[PDB]
Amino acid sequence: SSSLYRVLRNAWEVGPRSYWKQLNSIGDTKSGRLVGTDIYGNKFYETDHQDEIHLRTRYVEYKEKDYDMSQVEPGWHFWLGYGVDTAPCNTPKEKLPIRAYPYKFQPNYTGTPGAFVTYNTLKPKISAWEPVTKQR
Amino acid sequence: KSIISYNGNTIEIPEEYTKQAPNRDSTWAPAQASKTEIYKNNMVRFEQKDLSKQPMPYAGIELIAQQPVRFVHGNTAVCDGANHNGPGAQGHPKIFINVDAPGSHACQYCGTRYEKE
Amino acid sequence: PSWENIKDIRLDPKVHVDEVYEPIVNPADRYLQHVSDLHQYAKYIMAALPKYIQGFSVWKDELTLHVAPSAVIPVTTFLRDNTSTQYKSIIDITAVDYPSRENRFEVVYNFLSVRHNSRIRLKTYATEVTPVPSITCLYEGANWFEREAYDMYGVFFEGHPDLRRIMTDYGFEGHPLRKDFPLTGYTEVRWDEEKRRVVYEPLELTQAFRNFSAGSTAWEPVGPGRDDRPDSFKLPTPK
Amino acid sequence: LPGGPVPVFKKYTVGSKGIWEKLRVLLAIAPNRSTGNPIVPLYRVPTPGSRPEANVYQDPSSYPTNDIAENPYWKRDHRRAYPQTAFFDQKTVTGLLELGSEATPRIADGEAGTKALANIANGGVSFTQALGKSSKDVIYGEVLTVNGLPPVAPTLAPKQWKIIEGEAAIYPKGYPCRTFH
Amino acid sequence: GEHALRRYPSGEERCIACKLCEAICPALAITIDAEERIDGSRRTTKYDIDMTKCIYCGYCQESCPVDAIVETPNVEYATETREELLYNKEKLLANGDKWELELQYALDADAPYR
Amino acid sequence: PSVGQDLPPVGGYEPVQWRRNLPARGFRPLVYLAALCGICGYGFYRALGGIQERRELKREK
Amino acid sequence: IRAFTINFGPQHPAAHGVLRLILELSGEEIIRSDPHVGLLHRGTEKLIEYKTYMQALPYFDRLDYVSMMTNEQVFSLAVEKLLNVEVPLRGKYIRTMFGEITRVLNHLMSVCSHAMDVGALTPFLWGFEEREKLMEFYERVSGARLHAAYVRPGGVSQDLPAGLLDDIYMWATQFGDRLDEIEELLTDNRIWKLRTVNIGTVTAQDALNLGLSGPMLRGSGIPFDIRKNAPYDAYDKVDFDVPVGMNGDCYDRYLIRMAEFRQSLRIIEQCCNDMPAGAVKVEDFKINSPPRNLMKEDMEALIHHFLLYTKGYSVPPGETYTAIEAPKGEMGVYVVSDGSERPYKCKIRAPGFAHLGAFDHIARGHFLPDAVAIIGTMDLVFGEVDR
Amino acid sequence: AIIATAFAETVKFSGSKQELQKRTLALYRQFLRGAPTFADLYEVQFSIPTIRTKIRQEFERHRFVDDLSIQNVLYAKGHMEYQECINFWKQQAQFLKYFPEEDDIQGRHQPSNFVDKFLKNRA
Amino acid sequence: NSFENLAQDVNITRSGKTLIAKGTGGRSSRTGYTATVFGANGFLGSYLTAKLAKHGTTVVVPYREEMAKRHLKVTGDLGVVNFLEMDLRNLESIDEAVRHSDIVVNLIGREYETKNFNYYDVHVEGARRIAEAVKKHNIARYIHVSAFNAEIDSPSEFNHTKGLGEQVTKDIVPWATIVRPAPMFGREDKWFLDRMARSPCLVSANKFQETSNPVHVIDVAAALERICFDDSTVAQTFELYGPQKFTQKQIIDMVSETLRKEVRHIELPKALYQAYTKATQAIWWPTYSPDQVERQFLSQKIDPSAKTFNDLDLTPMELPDLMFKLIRPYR
Ligand SMILES: NC(=O)C1=CN([C@@H]2O[C@H](COP(=O)(O)OP(=O)(O)OC[C@H]3O[C@@H](n4cnc5c(N)ncnc54)[C@H](OP(=O)(O)O)[C@@H]3O)[C@@H](O)[C@H]2O)C=CC1
Ligand code: SF4
Ligand code: SF4
Ligand SMILES: [Zn+2]
Repeated sequence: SSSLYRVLRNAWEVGPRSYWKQLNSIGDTKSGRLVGTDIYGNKFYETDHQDEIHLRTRYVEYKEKDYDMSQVEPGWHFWLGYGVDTAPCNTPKEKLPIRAYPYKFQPNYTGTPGAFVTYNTLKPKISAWEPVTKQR
Repeated sequence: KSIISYNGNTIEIPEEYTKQAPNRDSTWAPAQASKTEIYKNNMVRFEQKDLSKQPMPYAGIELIAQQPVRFVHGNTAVCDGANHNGPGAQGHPKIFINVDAPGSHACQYCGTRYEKE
Repeated sequence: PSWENIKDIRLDPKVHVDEVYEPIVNPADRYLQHVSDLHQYAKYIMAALPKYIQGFSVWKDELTLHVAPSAVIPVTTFLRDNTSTQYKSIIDITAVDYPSRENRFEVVYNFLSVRHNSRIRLKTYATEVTPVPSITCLYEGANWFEREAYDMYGVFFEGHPDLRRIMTDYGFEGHPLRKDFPLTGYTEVRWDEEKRRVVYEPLELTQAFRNFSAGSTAWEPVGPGRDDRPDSFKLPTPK
Repeated sequence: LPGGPVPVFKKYTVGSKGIWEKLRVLLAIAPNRSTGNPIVPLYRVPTPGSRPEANVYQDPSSYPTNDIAENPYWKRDHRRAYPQTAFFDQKTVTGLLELGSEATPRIADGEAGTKALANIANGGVSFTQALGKSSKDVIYGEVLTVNGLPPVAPTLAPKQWKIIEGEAAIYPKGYPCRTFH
Repeated sequence: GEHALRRYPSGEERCIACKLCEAICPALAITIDAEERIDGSRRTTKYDIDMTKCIYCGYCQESCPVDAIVETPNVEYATETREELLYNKEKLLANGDKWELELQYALDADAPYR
Repeated sequence: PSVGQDLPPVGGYEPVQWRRNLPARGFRPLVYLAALCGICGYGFYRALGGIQERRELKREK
Repeated sequence: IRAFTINFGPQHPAAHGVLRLILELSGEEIIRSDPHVGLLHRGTEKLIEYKTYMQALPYFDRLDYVSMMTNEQVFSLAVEKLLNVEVPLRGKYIRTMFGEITRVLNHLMSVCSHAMDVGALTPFLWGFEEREKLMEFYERVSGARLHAAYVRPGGVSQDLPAGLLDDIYMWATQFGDRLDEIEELLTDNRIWKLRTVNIGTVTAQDALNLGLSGPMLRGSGIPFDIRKNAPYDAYDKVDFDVPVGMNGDCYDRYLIRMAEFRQSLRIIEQCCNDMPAGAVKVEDFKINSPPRNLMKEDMEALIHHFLLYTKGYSVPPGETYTAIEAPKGEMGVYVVSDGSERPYKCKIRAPGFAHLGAFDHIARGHFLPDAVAIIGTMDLVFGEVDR
Repeated sequence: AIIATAFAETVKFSGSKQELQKRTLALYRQFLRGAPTFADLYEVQFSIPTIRTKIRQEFERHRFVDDLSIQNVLYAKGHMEYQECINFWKQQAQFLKYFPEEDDIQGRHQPSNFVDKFLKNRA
Repeated sequence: NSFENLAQDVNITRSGKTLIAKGTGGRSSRTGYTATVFGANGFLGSYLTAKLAKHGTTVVVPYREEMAKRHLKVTGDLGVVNFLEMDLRNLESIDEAVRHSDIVVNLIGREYETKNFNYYDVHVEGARRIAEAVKKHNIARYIHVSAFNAEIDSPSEFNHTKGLGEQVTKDIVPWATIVRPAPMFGREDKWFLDRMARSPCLVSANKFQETSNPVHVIDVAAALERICFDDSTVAQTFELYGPQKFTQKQIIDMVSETLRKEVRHIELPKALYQAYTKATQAIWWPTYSPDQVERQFLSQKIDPSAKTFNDLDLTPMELPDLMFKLIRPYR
């Protein structure tokens, strides 16, 4: 629910410094258990507590003040929108897609000068002719 | 690095971005259009913009060349590329490869080269 | 006795058959007894009004009637007024062109006998020049429908108040559902800055439109197909 | 009455506690009302990305369809067995009148029966001429019914109507809508 | 939501230009040119989605035999220019690099029901 | 064949509630009227006696 | 000489629609009206002649964008009647109960949006919430939300998840409370009953002459419904009462919509108990795709998988008019097959088209706030009417 | 929808060329009478006799059609455009379709000879 | 949709770059000219790059503020208009903004001093700073604009510095093409009609008799674009004057006869006039300038040795023909 008792007891469980951060971050008091963190660095949680509405269970605590969505890792981003039971820290490595190259994680850079730019991948259709004269 | 911007003026990007790939500098298609052509085409909408946060998507021709060439006991090989963990139908469809000629033979979907031995 | 003690459904025995035995059937048999019924009605209609019916046809219990252009109103009265034949209700009308033939457009009507739970379809024909009359004298909602298929084709409805275009640009010229008329049309829209208004400039695309019906087999790969004609109403052989 | 009010412990809803439940039973319009929240460890668990039922799932199929040995395709074909669009001229109905029917033909002399066919197939007679030519039994057999009645506009499956009225109705009286079925 | 091109294990582009994705994108958002590369196998030269008109039919996913383009369930990619919205091959391979985890997770629940 | 797809329970589900769940709550309307007149008349008994009290206070001033 | 005639809405008069609508007011009384529709008119019919039936299917969930699934259904029905194929049993029930949860969605949007247009704010949120619960149920079956790439002209796109058929029952038990709850402040409701008691009377024979259908024609008193008159999709095999109104008012047209929730929930009760097993698509691989399990294994499945996605499936020539009972009304479709794989022509009969066409026969004499209660119970979503 | 709008007429097909001519003459009088209303309503930049010299030359475009019934469809289209302009139904953006040539003098190098066509390969 | 922009199709530019205008000239087409317009958010610049992007020349737009830059996107297709930020101060941004520009113009002129820019800053110094890089990059068809009455002489520090900027443009990259337009009038002009549309005071000196011939702004923009592309414009001073010389009393009476209102008149002399305009500089929204005082005693000094509209086959319109349109919504 949203009663005074619940917000009071969860604030008393978490701790007032993290509470004072969280109230400036979200409007709610939420007490999870650190299921896992991000390669970008984003602490996630999951709520046991019985007085929760549907799909209020799992949530992010970000890192940056200038947060948004799509700053999360994909294999987490599934679980944040509740795709899986098993968060990727607890999945077997058989379900890990094996890759032959390192990973970089560009989140999004819209408006930032790191924005994506487009171009046609291929050259022009018809190549010209280079001028090669012939002294007769 | 410094390439002519159709006027004698040179544009100067670092050698980390005169690249087809982080894995390969050279082109691999007849109409590949190397980046030296591309910045030569439209640097107009590339100024005041970052050079780092574009894709550079780790091109495949280097990654396929260092996979071990497998061996087949009999004559006709089979390729799927399918995992044995994933509960479904993935990979490329079940085509077969004759390996008789001297040299390996890439499965024309997955690019894995097989050899008769 | 409380919501903590409610059972789940996700663990239980469910029904589990090894292999369902679904019989095969052509989905036309269920029509057939009615379809052979319907013909007896349809022939009756031609015997009823032989001045105005060029023909009837039916294909999988959709009864289709064949009316000359100057012939619409005397049929539609009879389709409305008879106790045995009361359709009472326009459903949709539109046109279909066939520019291969001389009379270009053909105008199709749909009705719905809500008493007797039946449908009927009425086809006439009209060249773009010549009209078809309006059934807005009887059917009241049809004046809206006739307002529609005017603009899409140019096919008229003589005897009709409020005949004017609808569901297109007001200053539009031509007709959209016409096989000579191109897909993107002629004029596109952009906001000119200097006139402080939008202007209608002729068409320029970024990407040219690409149909893919150029890859097409000439003969329609569907076969001839059997009939469902009633044994009463096909021609008896001699001897 | 088979779908009437059921009490709220079979409704799959977040419910209440137990002194507040004892409160809200005294304070509600009906006690058997769900607050709308589904139960969290029941509704949408396990997530559809991780379903153990989804691990083994080959194909749904039926026995005359998946039978490899017995059927060919052309027996179970359906696209090339469509009915033909039966078209009827004005003229072929005159053929149906005088030449007769495959049920009851009116034509002997199969050589000259073609000649009697063909002028009508070329337009020797007219339809109203055939109507005057058609006998009373002809008209009452193959145009009208056997009582000489016009055929009712025929329907696919006629659905007779009940009117449910009493306590099984979805509204009692006073409310204007009835619930026929 | 938005698109990506998968890759093989040991990293190969997985898209052949069967052009089915060009053939049945009912808004014609797909545009492909493709050439035989150095080794002789077919690969795509330019693969391009017009994401102005990607209508989220998802038919383009169901049209790949080799399962190269998929539907990444990201929706949070809102751009500020139309120029940013023309996904060429490089952006889609970058998305296939990025979302590779979740696309494995999704096909581990959908590849039966495909 | 058919395996792994979802099916109903072999026992089936419970029957749901689809009727008008409308209890005619409260009291008889005459009880509301009689309680109204009771609350009124008790208020008038408190009012007019206090008014006459105030009038005697006015005399005293 | 004429009234000081107004433009009703450029942008946001009636929610979910661009209702440009000429009114001639003489006492705040409409002597005549003239709605100009065309503001959404994308010209979709000119497009659908250039695409294959395979591709032509998500034109139609764009049409009537509050009840996508009946449009999907009616085009699949027109093509299955045209192709002479038969969807299997499992397919019939799954299409049936999706076409009824879409009915629940449609009336849940329409009644609450009409209550907001009148001014009742609370169902306008209490209903859209349960609509979000149903967005979830579109989401597990098919693609994203609000535009389902679903029922194919061969039948069904694909099977359910492993547990939707369970989960929807957990929803269906509590929809009854959440429906009677919004019923409790609009049905008796002397404000609503005042505003809607005889407003816009629609007599019987004039309802037929205006070509109207669905809840409006059934509100006028005529017992007509395609689910029971000309049945299909095991609506025969599922017991289902139908409500029929008494007056020609908007109040019957309200009360019938309230009733159809109670009816379409009983649909789900008789569907989730008796969902059979069997093939969810059509049996053959010649009008829809083979499953992706065996096309990587069989040579025959590839060529079907390729031709259905380059050419598509070939249709016998002919023409059909299949009309079914959308929750707006009788929605029809008239397709004319070339015999090619593009439809040579395809008209829609959007249901609200004649509803808009029958406006100023009903709206004469009434008031201008009374000219709003008439709007959203003939349900002009305007995705339908022009196209 | 028993009743029409203000100026809309039941469409009816004149049997003679003269009756068509009578209707067209009355129609041009209707345009010419309503022309000062248009410059007020559509708020146009320019003057009323420019409207009038367009309305004249548009009928000059179709003075030389032989057929009765092709002039009949032509008259019906003209009456509908009258019906649009007499109300607010067209807007001034759509109203200014009829003057492309007036609002902007064309621009430099309007191609006239073969050469100006050729140097931009006929535009 | 035709190229009424160009003379031809194929154009090599002066610097030797090949430009082929493919397609048929509309919005979707491409012409090939990479253009750069400094200060394009200004009132001349919007009408300028509107016609410049109407035929699909790629317009590089340097901006200063992020809000006013937005309403110039609509006149270009994808890749046609582009944006990049810069200050007049930072030379690297000037250097960057003109790297691939075929052609380039600078309508930078500010009628008042800020607390960070004077006339000597933004007319003679910054123009030097930018056309230096133009000389560094061999950019073809450089166009500079100065105002009318652009002298070397004192009495308007604005006009004192405009001719200084002219001499600097003649000095470095010396073939630069200089244009001096007349006073300008358009829909919401800067200080010439909208100031005359509404005014609680309407006070200025001279007893309203300074003389000029104002030009409609779209005629200036069409004139500029017809300059932009041909030959026979290089290193030539351009007087661009309207068809007939006016006086301020004539102008204001022509305004007020269509307004049918009493436009106020105060016309007080210079002494009390100056000190009121002195105090307006501390206010962030722009007010009438204390150096706009001086130009009221000045008039249109036309150079006879320049090239008119009729050089490039154009006839601009007359202000009496336009007076009903432009101050119509104040009726
Ligand atoms: N009738 C007239 O007004 C006359 C004017 N001219 C000249 O024509 C040109 C354009 O005319 P007009 O539209 O009226 O004037 P503008 O409004 O265009 O003048 C300001 C423009 O130049 C920019 N500008 C000024 N200073 C700077 C600076 N330090 N940094 C960046 N940008 C600056 C402005 O930037 P921002 O967009 O951020 O505001 C704005 O774009 C001007 O140069 C003017 O001097 C010549 C003859 C007649
Ligand atoms: S989902 Fe996207 S890629 Fe697929 S057909 Fe639609 S627009 Fe094309
Ligand atoms: S993603 Fe699939 S449809 Fe698209 S080009 Fe690759 S194989 Fe073809
Ligand atoms: Zn392979």
